[PDB]
Amino acid sequence: VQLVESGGGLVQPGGSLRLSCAASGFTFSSYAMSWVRQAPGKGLEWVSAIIGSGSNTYYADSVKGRFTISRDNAKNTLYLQMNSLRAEDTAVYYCAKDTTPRPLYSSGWYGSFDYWGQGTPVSV
Amino acid sequence: TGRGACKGFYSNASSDVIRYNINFEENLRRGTILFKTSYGAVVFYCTNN
Amino acid sequence: IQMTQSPSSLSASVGDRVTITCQASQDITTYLNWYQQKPGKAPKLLIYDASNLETGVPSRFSGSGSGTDFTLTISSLQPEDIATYYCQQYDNLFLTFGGGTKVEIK
Ligand SMILES: *[C@@H]1O[C@H](CO)[C@@H](O[C@@H]2O[C@H](CO)[C@@H](O[C@@H]3O[C@H](CO)[C@@H](O)[C@H](O)[C@@H]3O)[C@H](O)[C@H]2NC(C)=O)[C@H](O)[C@H]1NC(C)=O
Ligand SMILES: *[C@@H]1O[C@H](CO)[C@@H](O)[C@H](O)[C@H]1NC(C)=O
Ligand SMILES: *[C@@H]1O[C@H](CO)[C@@H](O)[C@H](O)[C@H]1NC(C)=O
Repeated sequence: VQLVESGGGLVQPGGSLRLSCAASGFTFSSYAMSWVRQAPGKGLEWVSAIIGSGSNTYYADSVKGRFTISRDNAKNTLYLQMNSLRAEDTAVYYCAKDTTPRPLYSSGWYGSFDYWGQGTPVSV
Repeated sequence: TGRGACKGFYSNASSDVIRYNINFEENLRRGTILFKTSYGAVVFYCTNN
Repeated sequence: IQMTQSPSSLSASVGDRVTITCQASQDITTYLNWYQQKPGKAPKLLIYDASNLETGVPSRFSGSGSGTDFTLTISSLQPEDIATYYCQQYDNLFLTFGGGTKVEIK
């Protein structure tokens, strides 16, 4: 169980960036996953989530149509794509991970998480 | 991590089996063995009483 | 589905039986959990499904609740407790992180 990311720092407003996350040391295929960000001095706003297979992909409405999240289970990675960035996205990303082992051929309730990344600061 | 000084070739890889070599006809009648779990502590011991 | 959390902030001596509550504006009925967030570091689940704690948590933490009202308390405070307690329900896939509560030493 080890979670790291890639592609942090600073981005110009309204740009584009290929944010990344990688995971290792656990049964990846059977667990769901999510994006959450800790903007300075406020809450852990929920960016997105992906169910184990990858067919079901969800967003909030500050997140809908602006970003593209994707899983690649064969090399154990979590891609993320930025479009139409605002100043309010200045935060730090932990790619979080679900505790419930759903089969690869199923889909359903995510929501309980046990491990997070290291925290990638992104400002824009 | 915690292993004595490895002599010869060695690696930091995550092993899967730990082995203990014991003397000729020797027996651990005189001690216990301690494990750790993600859900508590476990210990192995043997007695007739 | 929106959360409220109290007390928003608090400073207490090291050893007090601190108590914290969450609200969900709907009858969640069990689906709520709490986390410990170290400022400047990573969070960590404390208790889930209201009443039942994760295997890597001492029984010094506890909490319960059913309906809209929920709680998460500690039997005693310890010097490593300078962090932020968060809660979050999983009744709706559109989820809502909680209002957040902070604890300080005195
Ligand atoms: C094997 O690797 C694990 C990580 O996969 C190492 O885990 C670390 O184990 C120690 C106890 O041996 C933990 O306890 C203490 O935690 C505080 C946390 O602030 C730390 O400051 C102390 O120095 C002490 O380590 C520790 O939480 C845990 N994690 C880390 C990141 O150190 C483990 O030490 C490795 N070694 C062995 C011999 O198993
Ligand atoms: C194991 O890791 C430690 C890290 O400090 C390093 O000193 C040592 O050379 C490493 N050995 C191998 C075989 O990778
Ligand atoms: C147990 O074994 C010891 C020798 O190891 C023996 O002396 C003793 O009588 C045995 N029985 C009990 C009940 O201790």
